[PDB]
Amino acid sequence: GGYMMYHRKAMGTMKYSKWKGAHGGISHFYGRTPMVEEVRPNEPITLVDRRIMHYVHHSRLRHFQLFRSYQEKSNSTECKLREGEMLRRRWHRRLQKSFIAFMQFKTMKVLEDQARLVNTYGQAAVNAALGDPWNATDNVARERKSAAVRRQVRALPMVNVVPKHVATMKQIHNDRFNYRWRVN
Amino acid sequence: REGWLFGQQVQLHYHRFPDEQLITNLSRWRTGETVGDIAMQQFRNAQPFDIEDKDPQGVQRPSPEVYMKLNYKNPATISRFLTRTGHMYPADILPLNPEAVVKLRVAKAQAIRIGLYPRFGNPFWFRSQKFRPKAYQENYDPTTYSTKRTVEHFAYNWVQTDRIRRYFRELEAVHTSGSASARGSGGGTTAEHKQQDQFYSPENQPISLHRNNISYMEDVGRSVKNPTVPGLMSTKGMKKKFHNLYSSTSTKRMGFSNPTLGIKKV
Amino acid sequence: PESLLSNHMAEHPDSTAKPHEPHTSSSISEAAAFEERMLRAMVSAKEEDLKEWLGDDSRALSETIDDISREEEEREADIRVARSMEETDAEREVSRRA
Amino acid sequence: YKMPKNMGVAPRFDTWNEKYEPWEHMKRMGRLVGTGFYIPPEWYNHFRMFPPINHNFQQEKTLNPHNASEPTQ
Amino acid sequence: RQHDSGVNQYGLKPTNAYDYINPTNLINFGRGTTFDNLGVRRAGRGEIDSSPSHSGSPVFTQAKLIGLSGEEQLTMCQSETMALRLCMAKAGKETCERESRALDSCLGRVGHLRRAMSEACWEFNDWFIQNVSDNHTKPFQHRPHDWRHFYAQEKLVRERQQNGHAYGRRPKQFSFGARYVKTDGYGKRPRLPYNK
Amino acid sequence: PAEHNTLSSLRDELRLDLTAQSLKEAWMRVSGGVYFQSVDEYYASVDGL
Amino acid sequence: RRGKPRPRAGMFPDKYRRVPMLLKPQQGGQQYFNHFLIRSTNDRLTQQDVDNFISPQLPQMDWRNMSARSSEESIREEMRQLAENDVMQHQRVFNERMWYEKEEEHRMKARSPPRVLGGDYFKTRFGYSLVKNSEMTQGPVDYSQLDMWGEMPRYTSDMVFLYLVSRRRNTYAVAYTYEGKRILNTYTAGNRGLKGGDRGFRSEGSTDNGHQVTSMYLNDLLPKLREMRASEGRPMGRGEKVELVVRVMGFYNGRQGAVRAVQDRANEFHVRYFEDITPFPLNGPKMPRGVFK
Amino acid sequence: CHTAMSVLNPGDMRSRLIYNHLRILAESVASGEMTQRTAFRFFESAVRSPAYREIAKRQLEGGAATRLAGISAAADVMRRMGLTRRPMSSYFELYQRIVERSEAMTPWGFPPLFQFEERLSLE
Amino acid sequence: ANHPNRQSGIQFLTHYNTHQRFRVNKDYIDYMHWGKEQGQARLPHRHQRVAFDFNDQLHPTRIGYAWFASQDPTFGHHPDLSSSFDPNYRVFSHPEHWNKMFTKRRPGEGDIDLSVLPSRSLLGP
RNA sequence: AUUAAAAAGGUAUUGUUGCCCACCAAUUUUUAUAAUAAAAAUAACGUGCAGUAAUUAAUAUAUUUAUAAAAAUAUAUUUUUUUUUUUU
RNA sequence: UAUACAAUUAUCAUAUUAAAUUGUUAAGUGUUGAUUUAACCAAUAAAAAUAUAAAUAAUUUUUAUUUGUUUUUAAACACCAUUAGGUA
Ligand SMILES: [Mg+2]
Ligand SMILES: [Mg+2]
Ligand SMILES: [Mg+2]
Ligand SMILES: [Mg+2]
Ligand SMILES: [Mg+2]
Ligand SMILES: [Mg+2]
Ligand SMILES: [Mg+2]
Ligand SMILES: [Mg+2]
Ligand SMILES: [Mg+2]
Ligand SMILES: [Mg+2]
Ligand SMILES: [Mg+2]
Ligand SMILES: [Mg+2]
Ligand SMILES: [Mg+2]
Ligand SMILES: [Mg+2]
Repeated sequence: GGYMMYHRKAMGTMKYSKWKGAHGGISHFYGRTPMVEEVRPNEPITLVDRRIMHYVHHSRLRHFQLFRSYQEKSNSTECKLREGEMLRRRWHRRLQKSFIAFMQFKTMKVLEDQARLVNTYGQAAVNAALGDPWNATDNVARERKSAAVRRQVRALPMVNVVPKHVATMKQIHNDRFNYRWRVN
Repeated sequence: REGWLFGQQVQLHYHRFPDEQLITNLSRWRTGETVGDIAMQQFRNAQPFDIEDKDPQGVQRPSPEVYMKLNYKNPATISRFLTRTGHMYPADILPLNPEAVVKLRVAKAQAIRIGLYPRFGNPFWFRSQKFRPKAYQENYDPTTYSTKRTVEHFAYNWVQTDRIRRYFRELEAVHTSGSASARGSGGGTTAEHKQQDQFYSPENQPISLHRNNISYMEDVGRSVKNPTVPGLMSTKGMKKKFHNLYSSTSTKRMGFSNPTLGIKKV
Repeated sequence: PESLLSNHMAEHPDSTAKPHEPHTSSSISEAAAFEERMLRAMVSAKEEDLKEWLGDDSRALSETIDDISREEEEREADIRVARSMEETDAEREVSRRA
Repeated sequence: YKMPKNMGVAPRFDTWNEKYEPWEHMKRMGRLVGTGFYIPPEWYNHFRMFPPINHNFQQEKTLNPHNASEPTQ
Repeated sequence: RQHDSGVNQYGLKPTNAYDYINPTNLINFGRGTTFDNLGVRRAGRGEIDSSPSHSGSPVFTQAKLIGLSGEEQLTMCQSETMALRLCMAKAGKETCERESRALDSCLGRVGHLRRAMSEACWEFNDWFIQNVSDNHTKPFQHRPHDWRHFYAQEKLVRERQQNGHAYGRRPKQFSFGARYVKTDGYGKRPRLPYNK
Repeated sequence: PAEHNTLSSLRDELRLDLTAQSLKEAWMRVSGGVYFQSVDEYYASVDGL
Repeated sequence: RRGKPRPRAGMFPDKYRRVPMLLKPQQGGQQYFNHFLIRSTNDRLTQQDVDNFISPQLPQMDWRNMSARSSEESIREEMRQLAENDVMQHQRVFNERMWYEKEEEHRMKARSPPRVLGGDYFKTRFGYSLVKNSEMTQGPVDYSQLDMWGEMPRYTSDMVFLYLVSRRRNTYAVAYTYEGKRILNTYTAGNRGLKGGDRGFRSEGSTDNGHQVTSMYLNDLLPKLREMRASEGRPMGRGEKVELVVRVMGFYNGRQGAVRAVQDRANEFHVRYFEDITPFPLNGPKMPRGVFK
Repeated sequence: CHTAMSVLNPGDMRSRLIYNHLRILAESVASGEMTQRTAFRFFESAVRSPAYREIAKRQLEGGAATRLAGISAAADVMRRMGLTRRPMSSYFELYQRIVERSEAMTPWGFPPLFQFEERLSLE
Repeated sequence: ANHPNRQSGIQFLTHYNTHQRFRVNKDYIDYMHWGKEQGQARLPHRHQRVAFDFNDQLHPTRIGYAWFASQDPTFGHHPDLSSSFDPNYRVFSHPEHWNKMFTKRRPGEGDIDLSVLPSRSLLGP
């Protein structure tokens, strides 16, 4: 029978089944395409893919799509799950702020420590320890140091991990990325 | 009793009173250690950042001009408020003045049915990045819910301290040992030190203190990788058993055994 | 117009059309325009810096990415599953009667 | 039905202050000493003539954060 | 005196009438319990019932905060390891130990960095216990039923719009394409419940 | 803090006055990296002076 | 011991616990210590033979320079100097990053009366108050920041569209001519064997299956492509790549591996555009009912 | 320590009035005649001077006085009362306990429940 | 009262037409976003209070300094004279103004009346 | 030369070898007698295993189904256990 | 046998000052086939997005009006039965 595109049985391969829509070039997906990336010359498409997937996963879009596209759930269970999600979020936010309000204190104590180092060894000395080019006679030394800093600052492409999808038996959640039990 | 922000039972601060740096450091102060002291100056009255959302739900976002273009005919300005898929952000992620939300969902609707915006996807996604506050990991915004960035800067500054410490331990080391190139037999040596300390010991010049040393080094050339022919016993055809392998006794005192460990899948 | 020419040509090749260029107008001299050229090339330079470094050669990068994906695959395979995933229906029914 | 662990020993968050407030001890001790059968402790011998401040009220009884309750703090 | 006012000789000192009928509550709060451990309901650390609480739900994610041992965990050195990996993959004729030296330097520092972060985090656990945590004494805020009153306020509104009638009522879900499959004269969109 | 040069380097010219700061930067230039916690530590290093 | 596993080595008390620390290892050879000491000492003297700030400064003789500092010119100068440094510094200790930015800007800059409008004038201009605060660039605005199709794919009559669809228990790949004609059939994780009567369903839609399938498909895809091109007279004899658009569906494990099997073909296939078409359900017909709801 | 460091603006602590308040309350915390909480709330609620806040606007900006008078008085009281067998110990301990707390995050604020004796306590 | 929708309590000290706060059909309160400055979310807002504390300020008299000429020349703006003070001021409450009940609570959804918050659009001016 | 700690439910009450649920016989007693009346006491026999987050979580309404607890579906819901993107 | 509810906050069935109601959009063919499922069996598969303001407060609507059951499958999903169909 007619299935939607995100349906389980959507694109079937069988003797009866035949795919629907213009399937190439200007296609069935014409204005329905969620992402587009022009591949930068000499860039493997694996970085492209892992960037896309990290994006979708961190913003909880792949969560949503997996969730809704597998089973039906009544508007009550959907509400319960979404608002539960959002309230757990709220709680953990109010935890993060506490942690952060402490870590800014820690960072302060560190900077203070740095001040005490300053008036033990004198300011200029401390600056020397931190990579100040006081030994730079001419610009060529400067350009060596700054060439070093350039070769550091240039960012090698980050390969960001995407948690695998866990296929369980009757699939209570197809959002399952871990083996922990969940409240449905 | 609860503070509003994270529910703290106190009001946050670092210092309060005018005297505390003095009184804490008092012996140093009479001594006169504290004269050029920049630690008792810089941080003396230093207080915590304001970590607060002045807009918990932004009535500020967007600034006024933007509203003009939140209509159906500005695909770009629609796009700066969506995800890269075109969906809206949940309220507690990207908060918007309710006017903007109305105008925006209406806009995307209209634009879609007129063919001026795609049913999925954000066509302006890259162009719009200027308008979003992309936050560099190198700057620090005192207000973030990012717990990573905070600890990153903590790391950074602490390591900036460690650098100093290491610089000045290797310096004084270099001068204690370089004094020997300055004075060979000049002085600093006791007769009793000649008795006790001139013998080999673990602090002086031990042989090696650890198992698996390197003995018998030679210049011989590398061999061909995998010179060894596979054994006659097939490791491939054997199946690995973990849980039931040995016999165990359960320390479970009372109650039914947890159904998630065993008796569940997978 | 130049943004659309690729797809127009790809859909109906037989169709003949020209890339349409706006009528040009110059502010000041060719000097201020050459300075506009320096500005656009400089912005393309800060953006050429910021965009991606991508090392040097492609295949040498792809090898690394695929390697670390593999290592993550086999550090994953060592995680404990849940009891329910692991056991058959046999022992489920056994524990049920029990 | 799961509940936060220590709810058994949970303090009364409105009234747990009352017990400790200076006026209460002033009154109680006041009618204890009045009996003639109790030797007054010395703090009473003192605050007898310097009774504590009137209008300092807790935030528990008055639910106002903006009320500046104490002349001191 | 020699110890706490909330704890007498035989256990927690029983103030409310619940303690006198149920005096198991005085001497046993769990399997992390000791006798000095009464009245301090949280037990030691690394110990059973040592976890601090935030608005009643316990804090079991601490390491995940400072980014030690988490999936989202903070990584110190990336550029190095990538650089070195690139070196290994490119060619075998030239071998660069320069990269491996920059990297092993990086690691050598990383160790002390991590011990520092851990120490600072334990100080955070201490501070959080002193000045924030309620010690599991307040009602959970983190699940929707705890907020029932909030939702009630919304149901009430949709009722007063309906002439103060249908509480908890919602529009009948129609069909995937109810609007275009129905003939003139039948409702093509879901109405307010009172409007039925 | 006031009148405190925050960016000062060792190739900066020596300040004229005697302050813990000026003297410590000076000493860094003269002795190299020799630094002692207190005066009796210096008298320790010179041994009998 | 008995029907139970042996303890790990670290669970036994130390094997040498009864041997004193001076015995492990023995420091023998003490006889030689003194010898080498003398030796080294001797060598030091040898190394001198190869090879081989307390300038009294009187404070009275400086006086001329001090008198130079009593002049109000030099004090005007120290005033200007100290008033320029008195603005609040945000710098604190020396920073590498900011130094680098500073000097990079110095390299970039080395490579490099009319009546004041009063408050009343800006009282009368409503526009100006809105220009000062506006986000909108004033001047000629770049057109590439307007047009809809600026950031979007640009196709060609010769392009091949590769479909990688990752499903939950399955993965498959297909390829299509730009004009929509199907090239090769759909190679599927269950079509290639690789699926049934086997290890389990858990691993059926896994990464490595997607890889097996895609890498099996491309292998069979090249020759048929060269035949379909030989039919219209496009030889593509040598030194050519197929310009490919990879369209990926599904957010399932089998996706990762799939694209990897494209990336190792980079010497044959050239990917211009990577765009994923993944259906999103705003709402629609009911999905099949699961267990709980 | 609490009376010294935990109270913004406890008047001028050298004056014989407030000084006597503190003295009496101290002798009442020793010898167990009062709870610590009760004696603290007694101290901060004690009678000082009419229009107290508005005289406080003529000295303090944010209402935080200087802490020297507090510590000198608090040591004085322990000396004049016979609190310790050896005289110095009073001053030393009162000083030391403050110096250690100086390093703590939000050092001079306290949660009201844990600040003093209550049913549930800290370890 | 443990019944939901009865949580707002019995307050007499409000200005509404019932002493039972939870039968009042005018202002429905918001338990999640309210009560930063007022303490509990039940209690009346700073500007609507009909009962006043000892050490707390009472309402500002609205103006809508010239008239202090006889006073201390330095005396600044009197703390109780305000330019904008509205005893009738609608505070944004989600369950009233943004009501997500008839929806699945997805990001854009819920019905909104804009008559509450003053328009920050540039369209008006 | 391949390690463990910290969050959790009980209709039981020395506590799962714990309790309980309906039909299926006798009898007792009131009545507003619907396949075979209804309701209440009740300690047999025989089915099972419905419930105590309890072997596909429960609860309420709705509709269907039926040896018996009950089960299927449509909605609301926690007297069910939680897992937490402030524009990437 | 007679011999003193509450009226400041009490969850199952006696509602009541309220602004709604109406919108014609989307989606579909290339070709030789193991899709879905823990597992069975029937067997073309794609899809249906836009509205605020405004309506005045109370005093005789209680036989009135009102609280998710709905024509059209020659349109599907979904659900129920099991290849015959029901329902949607
Ligand atoms: Mg059919
Ligand atoms: Mg339960
Ligand atoms: Mg318990
Ligand atoms: Mg416990
Ligand atoms: Mg009868
Ligand atoms: Mg009967
Ligand atoms: Mg059962
Ligand atoms: Mg059941
Ligand atoms: Mg059950
Ligand atoms: Mg039920
Ligand atoms: Mg049955
Ligand atoms: Mg039922
Ligand atoms: Mg059910
Ligand atoms: Mg009734």
